[PDB]
Amino acid sequence: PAIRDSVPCRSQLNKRCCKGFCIDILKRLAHTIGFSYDLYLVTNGKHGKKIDGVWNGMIGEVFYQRADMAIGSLTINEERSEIVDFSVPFVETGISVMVARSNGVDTVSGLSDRKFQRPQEQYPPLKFGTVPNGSTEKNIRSNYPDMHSYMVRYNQPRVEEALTQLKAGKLDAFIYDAAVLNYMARKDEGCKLVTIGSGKVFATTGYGIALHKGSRWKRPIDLALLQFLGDDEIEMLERLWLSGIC
Amino acid sequence: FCIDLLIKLARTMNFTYEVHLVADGKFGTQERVNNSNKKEWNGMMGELLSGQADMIVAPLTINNERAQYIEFSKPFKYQGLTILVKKEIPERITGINDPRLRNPSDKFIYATVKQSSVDIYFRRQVCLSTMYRHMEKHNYESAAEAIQAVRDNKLHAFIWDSAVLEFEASQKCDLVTTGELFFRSGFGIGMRKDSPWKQNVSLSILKSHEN
Repeated sequence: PAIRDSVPCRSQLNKRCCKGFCIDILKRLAHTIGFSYDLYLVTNGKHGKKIDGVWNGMIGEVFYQRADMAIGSLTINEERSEIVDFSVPFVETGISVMVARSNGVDTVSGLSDRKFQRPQEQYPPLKFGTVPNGSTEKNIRSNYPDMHSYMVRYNQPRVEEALTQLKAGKLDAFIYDAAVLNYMARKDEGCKLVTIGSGKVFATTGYGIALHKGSRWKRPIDLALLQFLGDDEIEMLERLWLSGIC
Repeated sequence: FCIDLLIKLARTMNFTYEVHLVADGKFGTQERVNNSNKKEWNGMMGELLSGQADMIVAPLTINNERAQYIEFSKPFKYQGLTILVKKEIPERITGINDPRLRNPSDKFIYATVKQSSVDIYFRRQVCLSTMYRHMEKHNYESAAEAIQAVRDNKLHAFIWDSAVLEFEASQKCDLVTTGELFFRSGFGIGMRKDSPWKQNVSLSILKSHEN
């Protein structure tokens, strides 16, 4: 709510202060490029899918030219990049599973688990609280529509409420984006365990800045982005926004 | 791996292919070679810039030096950077902050493949020009020779990409890898500037990540 060192972001929902790792990256890019900018705030949804053939949220703004630049958890995929050109992924991510702490690695083999394909036992793994109209939801629907359909009865609304249910043991696990799940596991108390493989990630992807389709500044910005990688100038920010304790 | 990717592509968008190798056996870099005025790209990237090949399909590290003139799609795979070392029970480097990594000495022989993206990154890496001098005086002409030297203890350490070095250490055993992914990067595709097919290739990359 309306703190220094934070970009004044206007919330034109149909004047807060925004600060974070991606905010710092955008500020550094602006300093290296010397370009002005506002800070459009997405309110109707978070990212938005092709709802009834119509994009909403992040894509609903940028693709329909209501917005020009785009930052955030912009997953790179064919269903998103065909209409909006995506920059180089500055950070890597994917699909992982958030599970309880070391109290009851199970026999689950990830999404390729035999129990997923054959949930005929007394207690098979299911009920992952996938967020509605989410990128990972579309990924699992496209890859395995039957798997999502079988487990469709779960706790959709919120990630944080899913974390609370996992802490209470209501849900065995929750499959979501690798980066956010990893950061929460590193930050959540009680040493909430990562999926069966600590380094195991499914359909590995990245997060890139979604400029306008055919934007001329796309090519230089990536270079400038990797200019940071040229001097490893994002190491401290990655440590700050990724490292945890338990 | 690259062969599998390229055959998958050729099956995907129905493009004929003529596969060939490079004689120099180096990635290439901006080097002001003898009887030349400025620095000229060498190796596979040099050939691609010269138009010898339509595009490069190799475990190439994404760097903006090539991106100034080479179109790069989304990385085919992701990897980092580590050091292959023969640390076995029959501390050399405890991490990126190890004083031996910071302070060069003749006890260890730090090496990388000549004309490599890691070599250029170390050259442009500040506060480690001593490491660049160590590279210049001790670089290995190839990754295979460095791996062989580390395996039989000629080379004390070999800085190399995380995925390939880890796979080699697992496959040939008798070796260990130290240092975490202190430089996260990706292996993708490289094509001529403004190549229309590269975009499709990028989508195909996602397809592989989907498939």
